[PDB]
Amino acid sequence: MSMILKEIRMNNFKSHVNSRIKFEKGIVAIIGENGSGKSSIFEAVFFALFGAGSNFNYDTIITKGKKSVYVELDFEVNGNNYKIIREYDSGRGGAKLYKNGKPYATTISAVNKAVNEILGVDRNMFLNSIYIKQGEIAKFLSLKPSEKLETVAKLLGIDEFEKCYQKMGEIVKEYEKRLERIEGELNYKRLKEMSNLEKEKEKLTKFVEYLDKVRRIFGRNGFQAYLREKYVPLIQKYLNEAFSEFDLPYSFVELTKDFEVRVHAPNGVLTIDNLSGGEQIAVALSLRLAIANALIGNRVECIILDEPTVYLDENRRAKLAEIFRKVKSIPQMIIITHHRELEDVADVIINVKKDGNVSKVKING
Amino acid sequence: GSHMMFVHIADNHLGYRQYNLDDREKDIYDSFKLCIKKILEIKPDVVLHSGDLFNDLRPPVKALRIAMQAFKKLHENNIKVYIVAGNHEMPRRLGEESPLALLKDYVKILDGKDVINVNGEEIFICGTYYHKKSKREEMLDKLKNFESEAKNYKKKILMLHQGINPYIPLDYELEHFDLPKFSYYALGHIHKRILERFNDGILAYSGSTEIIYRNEYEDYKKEGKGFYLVDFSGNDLDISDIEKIDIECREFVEVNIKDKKSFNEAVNKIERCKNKPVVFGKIKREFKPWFDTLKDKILINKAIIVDDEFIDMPDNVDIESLNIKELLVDYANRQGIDGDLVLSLYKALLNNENWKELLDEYYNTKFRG
Ligand SMILES: Nc1ncnc2c1ncn2[C@@H]1O[C@H](COP(=O)(O)OP(=O)(O)OP(O)(O)=S)[C@@H](O)[C@H]1O
Ligand SMILES: [Mg+2]
Repeated sequence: MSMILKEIRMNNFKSHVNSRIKFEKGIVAIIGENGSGKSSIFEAVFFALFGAGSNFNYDTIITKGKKSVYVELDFEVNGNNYKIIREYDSGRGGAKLYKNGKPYATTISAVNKAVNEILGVDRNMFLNSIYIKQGEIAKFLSLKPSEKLETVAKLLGIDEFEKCYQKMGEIVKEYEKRLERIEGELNYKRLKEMSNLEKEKEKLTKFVEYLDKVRRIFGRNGFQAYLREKYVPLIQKYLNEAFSEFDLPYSFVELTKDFEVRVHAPNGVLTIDNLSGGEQIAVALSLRLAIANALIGNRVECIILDEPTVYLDENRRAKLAEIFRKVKSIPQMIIITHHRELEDVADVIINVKKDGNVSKVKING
Repeated sequence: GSHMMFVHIADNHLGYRQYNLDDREKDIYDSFKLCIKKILEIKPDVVLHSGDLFNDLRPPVKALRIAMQAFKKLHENNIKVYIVAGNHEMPRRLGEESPLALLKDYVKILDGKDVINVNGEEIFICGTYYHKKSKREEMLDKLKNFESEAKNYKKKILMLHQGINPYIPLDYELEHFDLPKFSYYALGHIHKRILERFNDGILAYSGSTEIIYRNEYEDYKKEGKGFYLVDFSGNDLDISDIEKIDIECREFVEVNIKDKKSFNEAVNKIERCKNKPVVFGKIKREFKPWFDTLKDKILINKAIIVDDEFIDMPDNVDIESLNIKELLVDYANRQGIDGDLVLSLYKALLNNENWKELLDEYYNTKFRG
């Protein structure tokens, strides 16, 4: 799932009446006063791909004067090079999807079920790992521990296994009718040793057994639970490997079985409850980047973070800038702050000014 | 007759206030004021500043002052001073000026060519500011003119603030071969001292001017932080005519307090210490109250209180890239099943292949139930 955003074009999109923006890789960094137009650039990226499902309010994203809304985005995903488009004219729109030049689906519903498999995560698994909205840097840790294992089970590759589970539950269906078949033929069936169909009856039965005992190697209480466990320690490594660069007064950070965060202070353990605004955001950031590293070459995507430096003080901001720079397991991190630090460390430095209600993008470097 | 000596200095980081500590701020200003003094006491003919005089791009009034004063003297006692702006001093929204601008009649800010006369003999200087690696190319250009414009003169000096390949192995924006033949390379950005032959001439990193990261201490005792005094009298130079001036820094002390034998070795350092040191590293939990005892012989304790439970290396390198395929197989065996199969059953189930086959196969083929 190696994903990357090349450029994007948008029309009548909130404050972005009209503008195109080039996405160079590395330390991408949108910047601007309040309301300049920063998040919209990635509200739009997110529209293009997954278009607001329900017949929601389209008076939301359309520039408050206008009538239409056009967005088209360019992104290299898993090597290839795509382009999605979505629009809307008073009441009705549809979505076209080009693949190098050759379109793979051309309908609201077509391009839909197409964009899910060409990325591998639904609309919400998207906001849980690729696009981290303003306000939601800590969201993950705020989850119910089932909800946590649910979203991590997908980001790790464990979901696929649950497929293989319920697959092997259907596959044990065939080699059991087959077995019933033979049982029915062998109906009316010492110095009495076992016949050929009796020998097959047996083999076929010790087969089913083998088959199930493989189903269960795919089970929740099975290999899914080994993989997970063989995964935490590793995530932890990276968590603490980065959390430390913040110079907070704490031994290390335990990462539990069920992805709970436990902050070892000198006399006691503190939970993301006791931590402080700024402190939460640190562990939050450190964990996200942490799992990124953990699957270093298992899946190498890009990331959008919106105001990662929220609540963070003058010391911490810069520590984090130093962390981001140091970060390697992600090719495209575009970051959206209004803060000085992250600027002065940036490959790119995409500037957003807003001329009376209308926003203008002046790409830099 | 014929006598020309310059002082090469770098990375002062004025204004840095480590661990939010009023003291460490003063430490950085002090170790600089000292240098300016010593340098003022050597009235060298020229001072080469390789960059990062300040810490931020909007350094505090006081740091700005402490500099403008020191540089005032420098040029009041007729000393010529050259400086390239480092990463911390290159303005990012032009229209705003680097802090170096506040020293403009005390110093020359290099991003070009220039020649200085000492003893009628003519020497050549070029340098330029910190360039990200991004714009690393337009740089080679710069060093080309530099090379060309410089062929003409016998003695040449290069000033740059970048990091270079063999010297910082990690993050660098230029490589060894990536630069032309000069006589001395006054470099900035590496904090540990560096001095060694290169392309018929001496290359140098004056290093920082205090301990800006805890890891520079061990590196500090071996080589000592300060500046380079360079005697460019004779027609050539070796490591021999490059004298190094030293300077004392706030002391750091690594304690790893595990047992009674240790808690003491730790005492054997703190008091065995010039001034109040910064202590860092580990300290098992049961010794913490008996350390706070020394909270007055100590400047600051950035050491980690380890839980009594854990008793192993956590900073120990254990490169794990869990090979899903490997693991799955290794696992399935532990249980009793043909891993080499259940794995193949796996790739197959996903690519939506024909499983019946794989099973129908194995079934007859290898399955001896
Ligand atoms: N439907 C719309 N039609 C016209 N303008 C809009 C519309 N929706 C939002 N805007 C304007 O776009 C600006 C906000 O764009 P955003 O990307 O959300 O803000 P921002 O540049 O990230 O500013 P922040 O988040 O406070 S630092 C606001 O001034 C809104 O007034
Ligand atoms: Mg915003």
